[PDB]
Amino acid sequence: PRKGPVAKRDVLPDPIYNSKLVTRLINKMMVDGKRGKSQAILYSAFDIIAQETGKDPMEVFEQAMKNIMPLLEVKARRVGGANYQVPIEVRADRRSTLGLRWLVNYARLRGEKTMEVRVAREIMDAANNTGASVKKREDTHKMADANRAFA
Amino acid sequence: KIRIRLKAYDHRILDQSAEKIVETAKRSGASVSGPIPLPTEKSIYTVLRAVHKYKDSREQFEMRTHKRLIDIVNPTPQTVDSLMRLDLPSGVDIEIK
Amino acid sequence: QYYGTGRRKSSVARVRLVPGDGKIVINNRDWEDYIPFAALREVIKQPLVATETLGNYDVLVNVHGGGYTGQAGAIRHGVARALLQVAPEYRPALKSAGLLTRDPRMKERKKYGLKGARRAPQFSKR
Amino acid sequence: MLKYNIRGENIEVTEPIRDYVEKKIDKLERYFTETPDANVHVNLKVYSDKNAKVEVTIPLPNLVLRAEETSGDLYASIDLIVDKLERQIRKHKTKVNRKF
Amino acid sequence: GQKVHPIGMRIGVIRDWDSKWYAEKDYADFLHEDLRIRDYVAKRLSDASVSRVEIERAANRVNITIHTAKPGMVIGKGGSEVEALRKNLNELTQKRVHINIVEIKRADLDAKLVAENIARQLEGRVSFRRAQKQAIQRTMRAGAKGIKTQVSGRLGGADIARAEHYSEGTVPLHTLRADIDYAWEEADTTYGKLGVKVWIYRGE
Amino acid sequence: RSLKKGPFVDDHLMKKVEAAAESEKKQVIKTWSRRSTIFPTFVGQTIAVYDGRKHVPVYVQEDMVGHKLGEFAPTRTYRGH
Amino acid sequence: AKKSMIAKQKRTPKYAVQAYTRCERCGRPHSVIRKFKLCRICFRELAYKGQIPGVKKASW
RNA sequence: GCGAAGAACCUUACCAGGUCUUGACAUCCUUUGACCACUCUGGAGACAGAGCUUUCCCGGGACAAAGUGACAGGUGGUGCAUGGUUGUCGUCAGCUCGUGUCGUGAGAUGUUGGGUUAAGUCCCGCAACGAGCGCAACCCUUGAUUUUAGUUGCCAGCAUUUAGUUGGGCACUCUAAAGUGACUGCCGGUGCAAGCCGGAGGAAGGUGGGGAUGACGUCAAAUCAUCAUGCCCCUUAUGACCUGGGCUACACACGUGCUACAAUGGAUGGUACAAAGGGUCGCGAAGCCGCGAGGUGGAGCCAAUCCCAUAAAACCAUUCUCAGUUCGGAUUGUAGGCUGCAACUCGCCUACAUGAAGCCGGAAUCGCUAGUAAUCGUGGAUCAGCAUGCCACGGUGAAUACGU
Ligand SMILES: [Mg+2]
Ligand SMILES: [Mg+2]
Ligand SMILES: [Mg+2]
Ligand SMILES: [Mg+2]
Ligand SMILES: [Mg+2]
Ligand SMILES: [Mg+2]
Ligand SMILES: [Mg+2]
Ligand SMILES: [Mg+2]
Ligand SMILES: [Mg+2]
Ligand SMILES: [Mg+2]
Ligand SMILES: [Mg+2]
Ligand SMILES: [Mg+2]
Ligand SMILES: [Mg+2]
Ligand SMILES: [Mg+2]
Ligand SMILES: [Mg+2]
Ligand SMILES: [Mg+2]
Ligand SMILES: [Mg+2]
Ligand SMILES: [Mg+2]
Ligand SMILES: [Mg+2]
Ligand SMILES: [Mg+2]
Ligand SMILES: [Mg+2]
Ligand SMILES: [Mg+2]
Ligand SMILES: [Mg+2]
Ligand SMILES: [Mg+2]
Ligand SMILES: [Mg+2]
Ligand SMILES: [Mg+2]
Ligand SMILES: [Mg+2]
Ligand SMILES: [Mg+2]
Ligand SMILES: [Mg+2]
Ligand SMILES: [Mg+2]
Ligand SMILES: [Mg+2]
Ligand SMILES: [Mg+2]
Ligand SMILES: [Mg+2]
Ligand SMILES: [Mg+2]
Ligand SMILES: [Mg+2]
Ligand SMILES: [Mg+2]
Ligand SMILES: [Mg+2]
Ligand SMILES: [Mg+2]
Ligand SMILES: [Mg+2]
Ligand SMILES: [Mg+2]
Ligand SMILES: [Mg+2]
Ligand SMILES: [Mg+2]
Ligand SMILES: [Mg+2]
Ligand SMILES: [Zn+2]
Repeated sequence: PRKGPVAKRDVLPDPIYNSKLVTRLINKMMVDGKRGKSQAILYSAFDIIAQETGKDPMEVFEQAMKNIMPLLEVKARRVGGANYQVPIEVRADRRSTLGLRWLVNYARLRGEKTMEVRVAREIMDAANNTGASVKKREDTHKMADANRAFA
Repeated sequence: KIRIRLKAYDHRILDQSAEKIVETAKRSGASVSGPIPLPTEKSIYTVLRAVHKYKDSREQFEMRTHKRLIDIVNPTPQTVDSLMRLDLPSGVDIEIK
Repeated sequence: QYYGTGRRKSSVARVRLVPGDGKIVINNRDWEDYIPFAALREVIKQPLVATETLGNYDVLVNVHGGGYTGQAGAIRHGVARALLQVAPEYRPALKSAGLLTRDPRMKERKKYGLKGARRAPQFSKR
Repeated sequence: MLKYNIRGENIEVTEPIRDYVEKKIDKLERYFTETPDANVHVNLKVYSDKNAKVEVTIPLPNLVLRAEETSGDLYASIDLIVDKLERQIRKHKTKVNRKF
Repeated sequence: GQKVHPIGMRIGVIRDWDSKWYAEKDYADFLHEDLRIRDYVAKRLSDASVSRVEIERAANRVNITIHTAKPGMVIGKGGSEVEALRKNLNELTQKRVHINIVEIKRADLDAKLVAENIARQLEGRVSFRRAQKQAIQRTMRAGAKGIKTQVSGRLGGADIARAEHYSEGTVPLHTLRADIDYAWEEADTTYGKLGVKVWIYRGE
Repeated sequence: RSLKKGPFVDDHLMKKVEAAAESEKKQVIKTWSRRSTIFPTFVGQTIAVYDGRKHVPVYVQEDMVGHKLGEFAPTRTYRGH
Repeated sequence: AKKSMIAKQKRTPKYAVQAYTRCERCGRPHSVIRKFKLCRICFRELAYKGQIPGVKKASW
């Protein structure tokens, strides 16, 4: 904050799938501290993804995430103008934060039936550069490239 | 065959008499079980600090009670009258069975 | 038949290790019934996972206090301490993995004038 | 539109006093293109030596106007309180415009 | 700000509360009759300079210890006044009473006595500016470690109230190994009411 | 008494109404007991009830039975803002 | 009307449900603890002087 | 959502009607000395009229009355006449003094300059040398552990039971007294010192987490209504009693909260895991009755023994199918329950029916840095009854901090 950088909290890898980003996704679909609901609605999603597609769920998740994480992003601040939307390179950690935030902020609004599905066919859409979150990343990249002089 | 309960507002004053009982008992040849500290009972009183206004500022007091327990299984009349005629400082409560 | 004691939050577990197969029993009940959910089971196994001793002991435990998660952590600490109790050699692996430290995190006191432990009432500037 | 909460301590609120306060404070609307809806708050006290004190508070959108004034007459205190309030208005406007 | 009562903070740590009895189911009766006894004793021995009173209850009996700086004027000619007090307290309390006296050496190390002496002096139309430092001089030449006094009110007969304080030695009020004695007293004058607050830091 | 123990009427009013059983019926009963429930014995009679500052008259009709007297004697005066 | 109120309160009322409680040192009717029969002011000022046995300031 | 930790009557201080005058409350003089109680009649009640006693107690006392007087009596006024108590700046780090010295004088140094830290904390330098109130430490609680102590507590190894139950044991948790333990102590680098960064051992590492603690003083800040007091005012009333009403009104405006706007959900059935508290004019179990709120009953208990009290979210099954609905519950009609002498203005709860606004809320604005925010329940003070408020307790339990 004001004194200096503060250490993060490491995320213990989940069971079953044994990854890191999966737990950070479970922590993002959480509401009111209800761990069980998010856990169930994510494991159901990664099972039906294999039932429908035929591939390893984690491969589909990874090859859908690699298309959502942005690179450049517009920050309103000084240096190069008083809040002139200077485009900056997001740090290595900030990528997955934005990726999961966009994956979940849009999986809540797809709107067919229970979300236990709404999250799955958003990962499928992200696996081939379509949907809404991928559109968000593309729009952000366009806006970042618009201000190619303020850097 | 007798059970003694000692309770007081201060543990320091309490335990002196609590032990005084066990020495005055076993000196006259009594099989006695040492003191067993029962859980204390503490209560809280929150009162507004100001006179008229200012509910957001308060002060909290507490009152906590300590308890002990003594057992004698094979007494003799000498132990009985020794404990009975022994007198404890005011500030403790003794409930001889 | 070697003891161990684990604590977490407001939960206390008395664990004891016997050489044997590896069946897990909790409070006269089976480990799949008492804690039904699948992912709340790997927490106990981690002390038996950080070293390859998975099927070398049967656990007998008696636990009380807290909710289902908290006593899982308590029993984890207990089984780790018992594992050190059986063999005075396993300390580097577990202390390296940070599986011996007791969690010093406890629910925090309430405070007068505040709606919770740190939440303050709403205030207006318009 | 302005909403006035008028309190009078050791005095009774009389209709001409209310009208005078209303018009004098309403003359504050000329500093904005859009008339706000903030709640104006006024307090009136009178001492034993015929001295009157008036306190005024206005929570604007991004501004807080506070002004208290004591004088030999209540109406003079109202006029001076209006002058104080417009002084804060001009200060804030110049500062925010300078920080363009 | 506002300072917490320097006796309230040190009760149960290094000081001790006066009423020493354990009771339940009849706590209120004992407490209220103790207050009655306290008021009855306090309003009678004003000239006897009484500092501290302890009530010690035991099995339908009361044992009251009175601390004074002039014990002779408390005891009667041979104990006549003490007997009169005992019989009157027997009548009031409706249970067996017993009274003891504990003399005080160095009557300048008791904040109550100094406060009430300054109060009577101020009632006798004496300048506070002199009374405060007179009390300070006696208490410090007694052998005290610190002293601080203040007087507040319609000072000297003026129209506007004010406060004046003098201190010397050392008075650490935020230390809990303090052994600090505090007292507050009222001086009722023709100009109204004045309040004297004196508190003393002792050694060891 | 809103239980099945029984209804409630103050004896100093029940006595008056049952002593007014004569055919004269020209004794308007003044009362302060607003809380007394209306009995079928009240039918016909006329009762002034105190409503804070005066005794307003009520004529105990058939369908008024069962309620409380204070219902028919309002205690606030409202006309409009 | 104050000194008459204490006298009425110590009298016996027409029915039990009319009884109530006041502080004993001062005659304050609101916020009176039945453990001590004192209000919230005769309790604060008088527990500081160490005249209530057992009761001390709480810091937990 | 401030005095109010709880207004149906009382509280109650306000209004209408009916009443009293050394009085509802105290010292004080005369005498009868127990008046008091209690029963009935009249009244809304205060109060009147009768009857029964008055054994006062041991000249003293307790109380009373009768007239009797000096006198009481005010929640009446001014918190700008006051004592006491409290908020705020702010747990921010400052506020001063004695001797010395400089300046004609108000004033100045010490308290400024360098690093350093949460801190006029520490050291260095210096026309200053020291000191005082604050900072820090001493106090309570949580996190590890040793000794004594084993009941009403625990049940590994022992047999039994409806099962820690029964006999049996204090081994393990547990309760609580006395100790140990954390002190930049050690190691590596830096600096010259204070100190800074890194590492080791440890349950805990840099005041470990949280409380209590609130300097000189500012706002003539708040309280004459908790209490006390100066001066003024009323004294057949501005004092005192009784019944009924009022503080609960309602075209509107502002502040703090609770419940929703549904599928991470609604409804039905099964089932598991707590901490802290209260209880003898008190808590109140089993059993039976009632769809239900509740009724009958009386077990145990002055409590580590008995009760409040088989926690709810959570987990497993079934169903509903994106609707203003099997969401939401307001509003209203009928019938009941409990407390209380009494439930219309004016209590809480239950059963059937009715079924409103509401589909994530403009400008603006608030809270929070880890067991925190969010969410779900539980206990207590006030209290015959009444909390979505206040004070405490645990269960599940995150995101982010690049930077000034
Ligand atoms: Mg509040
Ligand atoms: Mg408090
Ligand atoms: Mg606080
Ligand atoms: Mg806060
Ligand atoms: Mg005022
Ligand atoms: Mg003008
Ligand atoms: Mg303060
Ligand atoms: Mg009074
Ligand atoms: Mg009454
Ligand atoms: Mg009541
Ligand atoms: Mg009360
Ligand atoms: Mg009344
Ligand atoms: Mg008569
Ligand atoms: Mg008679
Ligand atoms: Mg007078
Ligand atoms: Mg003031
Ligand atoms: Mg200076
Ligand atoms: Mg500080
Ligand atoms: Mg410096
Ligand atoms: Mg210092
Ligand atoms: Mg048992
Ligand atoms: Mg070094
Ligand atoms: Mg380290
Ligand atoms: Mg700390
Ligand atoms: Mg400190
Ligand atoms: Mg003001
Ligand atoms: Mg007065
Ligand atoms: Mg007249
Ligand atoms: Mg109100
Ligand atoms: Mg429904
Ligand atoms: Mg269910
Ligand atoms: Mg418990
Ligand atoms: Mg209860
Ligand atoms: Mg209760
Ligand atoms: Mg019984
Ligand atoms: Mg309960
Ligand atoms: Mg569906
Ligand atoms: Mg009703
Ligand atoms: Mg709509
Ligand atoms: Mg919809
Ligand atoms: Mg902070
Ligand atoms: Mg930290
Ligand atoms: Mg209640
Ligand atoms: Zn009081």
